[PDB]
Amino acid sequence: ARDFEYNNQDVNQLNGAFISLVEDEKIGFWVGVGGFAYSQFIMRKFVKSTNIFASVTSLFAGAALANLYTHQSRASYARVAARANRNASLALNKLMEY
Amino acid sequence: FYSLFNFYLSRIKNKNNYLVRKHLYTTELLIELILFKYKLIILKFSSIKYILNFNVRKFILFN
Amino acid sequence: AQTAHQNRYQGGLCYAQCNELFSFWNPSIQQCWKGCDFGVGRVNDPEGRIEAQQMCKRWAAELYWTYKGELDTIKDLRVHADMYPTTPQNVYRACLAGVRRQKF
Amino acid sequence: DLPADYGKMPAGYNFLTRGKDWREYDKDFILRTDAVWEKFQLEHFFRNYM
Amino acid sequence: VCGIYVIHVIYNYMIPYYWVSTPLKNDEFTRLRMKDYIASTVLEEVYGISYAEWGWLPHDFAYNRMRGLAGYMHPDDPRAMCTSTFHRKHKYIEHEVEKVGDYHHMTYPK
Amino acid sequence: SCTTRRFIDEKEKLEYSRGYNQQELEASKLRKDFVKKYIVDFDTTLYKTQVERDWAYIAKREYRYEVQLKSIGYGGALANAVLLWRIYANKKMVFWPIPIVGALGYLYFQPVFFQKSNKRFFDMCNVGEEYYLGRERNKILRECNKILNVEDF
Amino acid sequence: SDPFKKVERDYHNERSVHKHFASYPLKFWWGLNKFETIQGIHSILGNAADLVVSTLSFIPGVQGRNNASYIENSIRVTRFRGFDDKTQ
Amino acid sequence: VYHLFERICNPDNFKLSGEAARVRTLIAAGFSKEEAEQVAWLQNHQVNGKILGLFTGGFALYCCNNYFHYFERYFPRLRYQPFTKFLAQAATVYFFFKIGDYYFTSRRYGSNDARMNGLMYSNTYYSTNKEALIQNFEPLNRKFTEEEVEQFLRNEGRSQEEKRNWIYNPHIHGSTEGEWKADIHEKFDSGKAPWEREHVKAKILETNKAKIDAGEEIQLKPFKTLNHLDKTGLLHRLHPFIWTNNWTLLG
Amino acid sequence: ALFFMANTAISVPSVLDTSP
Amino acid sequence: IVLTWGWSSFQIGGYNYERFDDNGERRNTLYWKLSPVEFPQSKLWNRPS
Amino acid sequence: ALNKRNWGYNAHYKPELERSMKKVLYADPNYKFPIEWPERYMAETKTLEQVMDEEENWEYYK
Amino acid sequence: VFEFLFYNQQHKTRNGYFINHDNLMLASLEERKKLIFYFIANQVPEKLDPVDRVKFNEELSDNLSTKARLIGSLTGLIGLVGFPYISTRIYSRPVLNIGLSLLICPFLYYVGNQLTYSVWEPKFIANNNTVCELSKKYNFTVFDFAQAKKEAHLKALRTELVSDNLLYSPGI
Amino acid sequence: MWGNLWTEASYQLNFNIGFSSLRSDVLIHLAQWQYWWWFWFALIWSFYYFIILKVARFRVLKMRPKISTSYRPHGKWGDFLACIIPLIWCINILTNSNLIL
Amino acid sequence: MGSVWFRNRYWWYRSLYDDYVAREAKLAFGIAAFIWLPHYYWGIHLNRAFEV
Ligand SMILES: CCCCCCCCCCCCCCCCCC(=O)OC[C@H](COP(=O)([O-])OCC(O)COP(=O)([O-])OC[C@@H](COC(=O)CCCCCCCCCCCCCCCCC)OC(=O)CCCCCCCCCCCCCCCCC)OC(=O)CCCCCCCCCCCCCCCCC
Ligand SMILES: CCCCCCCCCCCCCCCCCC(=O)OC[C@H](COP(=O)([O-])OCC(O)COP(=O)([O-])OC[C@@H](COC(=O)CCCCCCCCCCCCCCCCC)OC(=O)CCCCCCCCCCCCCCCCC)OC(=O)CCCCCCCCCCCCCCCCC
Ligand SMILES: CCCCCCCCCCCCCCCCCC(=O)OC[C@H](COP(=O)([O-])OCC[N+](C)(C)C)OC(=O)CCCCCCCCCCCCCCCCC
Ligand SMILES: CCCCCCCCCCCCCCCCCC(=O)OC[C@H](COP(=O)([O-])OCC[N+](C)(C)C)OC(=O)CCCCCCCCCCCCCCCCC
Ligand SMILES: CCCCCCCCCCCCCCCCCC(=O)OC[C@H](COP(=O)([O-])OCC[N+](C)(C)C)OC(=O)CCCCCCCCCCCCCCCCC
Ligand SMILES: CCCCCCCCCCCCCCCCCC(=O)OC[C@H](COP(=O)([O-])OCC[N+](C)(C)C)OC(=O)CCCCCCCCCCCCCCCCC
Ligand SMILES: COC1=C(OC)C(=O)C(C/C=C(\C)CC/C=C(\C)CC/C=C(\C)CC/C=C(/C)CC/C=C(/C)CC/C=C(\C)CC/C=C(\C)CCC=C(C)C)=C(C)C1=O
Ligand SMILES: CCCCCCCCCCCCCCCCCC(=O)OC[C@H](COP(=O)(O)OCCN)OC(=O)CCCCCCCCCCCCCCCCC
Ligand SMILES: CCCCCCCCCCCCCCCCCC(=O)OC[C@H](COP(=O)(O)OCCN)OC(=O)CCCCCCCCCCCCCCCCC
Ligand SMILES: CCCCCCCCCCCCCCCC(=O)OC[C@H](COP(=O)(O)O)OC(=O)CCCCCCCCCCCCCCC
Repeated sequence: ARDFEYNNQDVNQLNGAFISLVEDEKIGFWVGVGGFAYSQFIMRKFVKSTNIFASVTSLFAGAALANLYTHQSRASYARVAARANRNASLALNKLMEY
Repeated sequence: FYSLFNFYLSRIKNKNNYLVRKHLYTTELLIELILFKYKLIILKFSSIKYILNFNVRKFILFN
Repeated sequence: AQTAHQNRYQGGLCYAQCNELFSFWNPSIQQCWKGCDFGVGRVNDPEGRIEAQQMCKRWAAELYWTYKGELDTIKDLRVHADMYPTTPQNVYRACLAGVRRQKF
Repeated sequence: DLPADYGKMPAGYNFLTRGKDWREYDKDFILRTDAVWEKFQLEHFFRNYM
Repeated sequence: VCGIYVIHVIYNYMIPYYWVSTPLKNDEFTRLRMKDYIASTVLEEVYGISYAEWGWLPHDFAYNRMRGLAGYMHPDDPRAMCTSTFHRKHKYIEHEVEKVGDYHHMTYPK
Repeated sequence: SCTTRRFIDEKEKLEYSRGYNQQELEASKLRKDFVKKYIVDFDTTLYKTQVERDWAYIAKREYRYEVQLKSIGYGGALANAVLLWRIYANKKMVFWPIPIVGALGYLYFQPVFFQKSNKRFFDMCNVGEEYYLGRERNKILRECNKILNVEDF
Repeated sequence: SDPFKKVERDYHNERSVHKHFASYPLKFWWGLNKFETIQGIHSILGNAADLVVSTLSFIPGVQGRNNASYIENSIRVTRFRGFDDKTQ
Repeated sequence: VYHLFERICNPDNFKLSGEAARVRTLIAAGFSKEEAEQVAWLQNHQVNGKILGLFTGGFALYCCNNYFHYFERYFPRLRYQPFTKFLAQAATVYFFFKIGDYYFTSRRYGSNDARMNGLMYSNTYYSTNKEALIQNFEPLNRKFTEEEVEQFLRNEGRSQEEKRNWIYNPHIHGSTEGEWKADIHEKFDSGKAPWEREHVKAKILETNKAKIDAGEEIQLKPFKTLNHLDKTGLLHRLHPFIWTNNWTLLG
Repeated sequence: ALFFMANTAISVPSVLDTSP
Repeated sequence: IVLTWGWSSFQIGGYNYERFDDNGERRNTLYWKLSPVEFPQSKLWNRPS
Repeated sequence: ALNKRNWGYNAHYKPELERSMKKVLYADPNYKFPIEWPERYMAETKTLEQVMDEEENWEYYK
Repeated sequence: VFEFLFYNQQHKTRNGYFINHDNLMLASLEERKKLIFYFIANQVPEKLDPVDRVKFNEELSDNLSTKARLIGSLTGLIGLVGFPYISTRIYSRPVLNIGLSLLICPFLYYVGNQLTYSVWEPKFIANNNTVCELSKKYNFTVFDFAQAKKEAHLKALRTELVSDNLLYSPGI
Repeated sequence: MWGNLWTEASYQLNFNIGFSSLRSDVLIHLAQWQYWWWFWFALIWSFYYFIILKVARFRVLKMRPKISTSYRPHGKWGDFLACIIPLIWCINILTNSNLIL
Repeated sequence: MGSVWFRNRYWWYRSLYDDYVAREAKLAFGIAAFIWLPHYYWGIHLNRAFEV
């Protein structure tokens, strides 16, 4: 049975953005792990603070580092997907309006 | 139920014996509470701009 | 009293045209206002305009006693300032005038 | 499909229902649980009013 | 305030009484109705229906709405022309009329 | 209708003093659950038709006066009596019993008043089978009639 | 239990109150997904859990994520895509 | 580093974000432009009371924090327990929050009078819109049939500006000219929705017989939020405010 | 006047016909 | 003498009259929906008429 | 369009029963009512004999 | 300070509420059908027959929902460890301990539940025999997916509107 | 008594105080208007109670006479301010009366 | 609620009557805040009776 077909241009743009985002997230996981390890090492050796506080700070530092690394692909895919979703929603609403 | 049971146990332990080393997690929680109280006092009696400048200077010195 | 608006100013340009058409003491203005209300949303349609005219016939018939064929046999459908709603023909003619004045 | 003459009165038609089955009209009307009470009230009011 | 009210009464009810005192050959009814309009259509006994909810309850308003339409049914009535419309719903709550103008008879509001 | 309202209230009082059997208690529980779900704990304005919204609210308003307000008065009266006791005991003004005891009294008196007037609330929802509220009302009525081996309107 | 009753559609049940007052103080934490740092922390934790599951997948009955499958990657990448706290 | 610089120095950061964010999010979700606008307005009205209450509570605290110290005369618990003072401040903030939420979200029924509609003396617009939405919202519990999907696909390119000139080709349309013209008029020109056709309804019932046996009603017409939400109130026959409008509704 | 009656019982609905 | 008796006596009387006398309703009627309503006390007897 | 109302004109019967034959006759474009709505409230002029003859000679449109 | 606190946010990152046309565009035919069926089953079960609803609910509870609830409960217990957090033989600070527990435990529950979903939802969608069979059976379309998305958003809005009033609401 | 239909409209007793009948819409409106007429006097009645109480308790020569040194009155718009209350009375009378008319 | 709105309160008293009854006027508000409740509630019942 026939079904609604999305725009090929939007599909290709989403494919490129999705590949970029998947690669960036795969790299950013290890980037964040390394950042957390480095922050924990620094805190445990040079900073006189509570162990729980040091662990929380290291986790936040790792998360921030990973987000900084992966932001570009995340934002690019987010905008591309938002535009594609808006276009598809408008087309479907126009088709089904009664 | 859990709160009542734990309060009873804590009261019994405190009234029975107190010279026993406690867990690191609980000690750290108490340390954090005391430091939080002191920091609240400092914030109440100091300006936000001054706090920010002092923290920035301390971070620069640490680096 | 029998129009669709609590005062003549709420009514659009059709009510103002009705006042201009008739004298200030002529109570046929109210019948013109009824024609305006009937013509709302109908004048801009070829079938709607006929429907509004039929609404005028029923409105005149319910207001006054009338016979079958009087409104069809009216000689002149035009209205002057000193025309009063004392007969079905005057009511029908006034109602038709309001429908013509109605724009939307 | 319609018989192309739906609504036409049959020739010699008589407005009688002597042998009609009323059970087919049951689903076309709805009666409330207090239909019996309403029936008596209707009879009582009409007798005492009219 | 009384002086202004009296002046308005004189303008509407005293001076116009003398305009016509004999039979008129041309447009006698039109000329008589001209002077009668200013006196019979005063807002003193015409205004109020727009704020009828101040004294008419929802169910009372509905009953009075049909009473008013029947009472002011005569087309030749300048007072009805100046009176506020009866084709409207109670501002607080309406129980009989769902939509204004959606009737089964051009005169009866129901 | 004031005569009818008085008669209904007196009938409920006599029935409560009389007591209830297994069948009557079971029927009352079904009515009480139906009223609470469809009236007390539901926004009446969310029904479809105006007729059922209006009558459902009338039942809800009637329930509020006959159960909620009455329970609050009785709960408050019990709380006030305890408040007077504690004031005399302590020779001062005490504020704790007012909230706590009032809530306890309301919880104690709400079930009894709801049981007393459960039938009236259920019957007021008989808008008609043409509406969702009436259809559910009729369904529960049939179940209650089956349980009680009688017929009711 | 009787999950059939819960599954059954009902006007009153659908239009009744589902979230009560007590749930708000116990569930307001879900709004932290608005923050990029919180989203990154959750992504890191999920990736670590996936790595652990994949490493322990050697035992029967446990299967880790496979990068070949498109659905797993799409879900893991678009979980927080387009999040907006101002729209219900 | 280039992307970090881009993020820092994007002019959008300096530009103040508008209310179009909700509309864009709703459009992405699936709502149409008008439906998105109505839903965004409803959400904004719902949240404005809470925002205003929070702001009022913050302002009241910033101004009259000294009242908490003053009340230590009658409640020394505040003086001897700062936790009590913090709880009191939080309670005041929550009280203002609740006041705002009640003002902007509570039913607060009022008259439908053009002389005061929209002045916020009564929450008439929001109450009516919420009630209509909740009452008339019923999710489509069907699966779009093959005929409906085909009609949706065929609708592509239609425009009400100019009616399409339908031309009958026997070798590709089949049937007879008159029957095909009648079918086309029913499908497109008449404006009748696909689900209103008798055969479509019969197929829907046959497909969803299981739900019918279970006792669930099948909604032929999908819910149209634009047919029940109207921030202007004209759909619900709410008289527009006199001083901001130059027209009247019969009601 | 404006609110001379001081209250309106809008709750009281139109009596519903119950004839069979 | 001045305030509390005169602002509450009539309302107390009307409330009691409804309690024990059904606001003076005449019974033996049919179909209360169609029957007229016997209004509670509305003329303030304490206030000089 | 919003302010358009029928104002109690041509308020003929609107069948609700699915199988009522009125629901189809009124739907028929070529259906003629016994009398036009405006004339339904106007006094009759034809004599009784003339009215009877017209009704006898009247023929259903179908 | 804004909606993210006093507005519902727990349904925006679970049960496939985030599935949109972007996933479907890149998905193949079978994957698109699986995603559409999963979204419809999670957000608008009414489109499914009662037997399918029961089966899908049981599978979801077994795999993702109840599992995440259990993991969140475990994390909440981890948070509760050490209770009371601060106390001594003089005072126990019951109110402070209760507040700390209220602030800490539900946060850990939410973290655990979100972790469970992020870890297992993709695997459940991709490699569930029941979901695959039901998706093949129903064979939803893009129009169905759009309708389901709109209906889910309307359902969330309706839930928020109904929960607006929870203390006093006579109705008139 | 037109049959069982009791058409009697008045059932006033020997010591009736109210209107003879309340079936007429005119009397219902008058009865409702009069009842609320008395309602809108809470502040005025309380005010007169206190001035009566004060004068009867302290203004006697025995308790606390006051040396009235004022020579002449200086009111200029107290009449306008006071006349709001009777003005409202006139508005209520006109509104209720006209609606019946 | 009266003289408070005026920044010349002596003028407010002089210009109205040159008499001072403010004490009784401002004390009467407390009594007037509750003296009307039985009348108001009975009127609500009476209004509903008229509506029925
Ligand atoms: C031991 C403890 C044990 C505890 C036990 C108990 C535990 C209990 C359980 C507890 C559980 C808790 C769990 C939750 C906790 C964590 C929650 C959380 O996520 O919070 C972190 C949350 C994380 O945020 P995020 O989601 O990651 O941020 C998004 C990214 O920015 C993404 O944004 P973007 O990148 O797309 O665009 C913004 C762009 C930057 O582009 C811009 O320039 C943005 C400009 C925006 C508009 C500015 C308008 C200013 C004018 C006034 C306001 C006008 C009205 C409009 C305002 C609109 C809103 C901004 O940002 C960048 O790219 C910057 C580089 C990134 C790396 C540096 C990171 C810095 C911090 C992030 C904020 C930076 C803001 C900079 C603002 C501009 C300065 C020049 O962090 C913050 O809230 C922000 C930082 C904190 C700020 C503190 C401010 C204090 C008050 C200051 C007053 C005085 C100054 C005021 C004037 C401003 C300065 C000039
Ligand atoms: C003869 C025997 C038989 C008798 C038969 C029965 C009777 C038949 C009689 C028939 C004839 C009738 C004749 C009628 C005419 C009589 C005239 C005559 O002789 O009297 C002349 C008498 C001469 O004047 P007057 O009464 O001596 O003038 C003094 C003012 O009346 C006095 O007022 P005042 O304002 O100057 O003094 C009080 C002032 C005292 O205060 C001050 O001055 C202080 C400054 C104000 C601020 C104070 C607060 C500060 C707080 C600071 C922070 C505290 C710590 C923090 C604690 C809270 C937070 C933690 O209070 C205020 O201004 C503040 C009040 C604020 C309350 C209002 C706010 C409401 C909202 C609050 C909400 C709270 C709850 C929230 C809940 C939310 C959710 C539900 O009256 C007239 O002027 C003629 C009036 C004629 C009618 C027109 C009425 C309007 C014109 C104004 C006067 C209205 C009042 C007086 C009316 C008269 C009756 C009482
Ligand atoms: C310096 C300030 C000046 C302010 C401007 C207004 C005041 C001008 C001077 C006084 C004359 C006011 C006449 C107003 C009415 C004129 C028209 C008229 O009579 O017909 C309309 C109406 C009559 O309406 P009608 O019923 O005839 O309606 C005619 C239209 N049809 C037929 C369709 C119904 O007039 C009245 O109703 C008059 C009632 C008598 C009392 C009027 C009091 C007016 C308000 C008080 C004004 C006080 C001013 C004091 C100024 C000096 C001190 C500051
Ligand atoms: C144990 C021995 C210790 C010896 C002592 C010295 C140790 C030094 C350790 C250095 C560690 C560096 C770790 C870098 C991690 C990067 C992670 C990442 O992805 O970041 C991407 C981001 C860039 O993000 P982006 O968005 O531009 O691009 C992302 C990358 N792509 C596009 C390819 C996907 O880089 C950073 O911003 C990293 C630095 C963050 C801020 C901290 C900086 C600290 C150093 C400042 C030195 C300044 C010197 C003076 C400059 C004067 C200029 C005029
Ligand atoms: C400066 C002077 C200013 C004067 C202002 C003018 C004042 C005019 C009014 C004066 C009223 C005087 C008091 C009348 C009390 C009537 C009580 C009554 O019968 O109940 C009415 C009302 C009528 O109730 P009802 O239920 O019978 O209603 C009337 C009858 N039906 C039911 C048919 C409508 O009852 C109550 O108020 C009940 C509670 C009464 C509680 C107080 C009882 C006081 C008894 C008398 C005083 C004590 C005895 C000794 C007095 C010694 C004095 C030195
Ligand atoms: C320029 C002319 C004015 C504008 C056009 C309006 C004129 C026609 C209506 C005026 C009279 C309205 C009376 C309504 C019935 C209430 C009577 C009443 O309470 O009187 C006893 C009261 C005092 O008696 P009371 O002490 O019993 O008051 C009631 C006390 N409680 C509530 C505790 C039971 O007298 C007044 O002072 C009433 C003044 C009128 C009501 C004002 C309320 C505030 C609303 C804003 C008013 C703004 C001014 C304009 C009017 C509003 C509309 C524009
Ligand atoms: C809200 O509260 C209020 C009201 O609501 C209740 C009000 O209505 C009002 C309105 C009220 C008013 C305007 C005032 C209304 C009237 C009032 C209060 C007074 C009414 C008084 C009465 C009805 C009492 C009756 C009067 C009498 C004089 C009775 C006398 C009784 C007796 C036993 C005396 C009999 C004696 C005789 C006949 C004479 C015999 C002797 C002789 C001939 C001489 C003998 C000589 C020798 C030497 C032996 C107000 C002000 C109010 O505040
Ligand atoms: C969440 C669970 C965990 C526990 C937290 C519970 C939170 C409960 C709800 C919020 C409670 C708010 C109150 C907090 C404690 C009291 C804060 C305070 O001191 O506020 C008063 C203060 C006035 O300052 P003052 O020292 O009196 O200065 C005198 C100048 N002549 O004025 C201020 O400093 C302003 C206080 C504003 C309070 C919030 C108002 C709502 C809107 C806030 C908008 C954002 C404000 C951001 C401020 C950033 C400051 C760095
Ligand atoms: C500037 C930073 C802060 C900015 C935000 C300020 C918000 C002010 C409003 C109160 C905030 C309380 C803390 C955060 C709560 C977050 C969740 C939330 O607000 O949930 C909603 C609910 C109240 O919502 P409500 O309007 O009553 O219900 C309508 C539902 N449709 O919430 C509640 O009912 C929760 C509050 C109930 C009242 C509590 C009063 C005492 C204070 C208790 C604080 C918590 C305990 C902290 C103890 C340890 C720290 C000291
Ligand atoms: C002798 C041995 C005894 C062993 C006893 C073991 C008990 C284990 C179970 C403990 C209770 C688990 C409850 C789970 C509820 C749940 O998830 O119930 C199910 C609902 C589902 O809602 P969601 O769909 O939003 O997840 O959960 C919630 O609503 C979450 C609410 C917050 C839960 C936080 C739990 C923290 C830990 C416990 C403290 C709770 C404090 C509450 C406020 C005072």
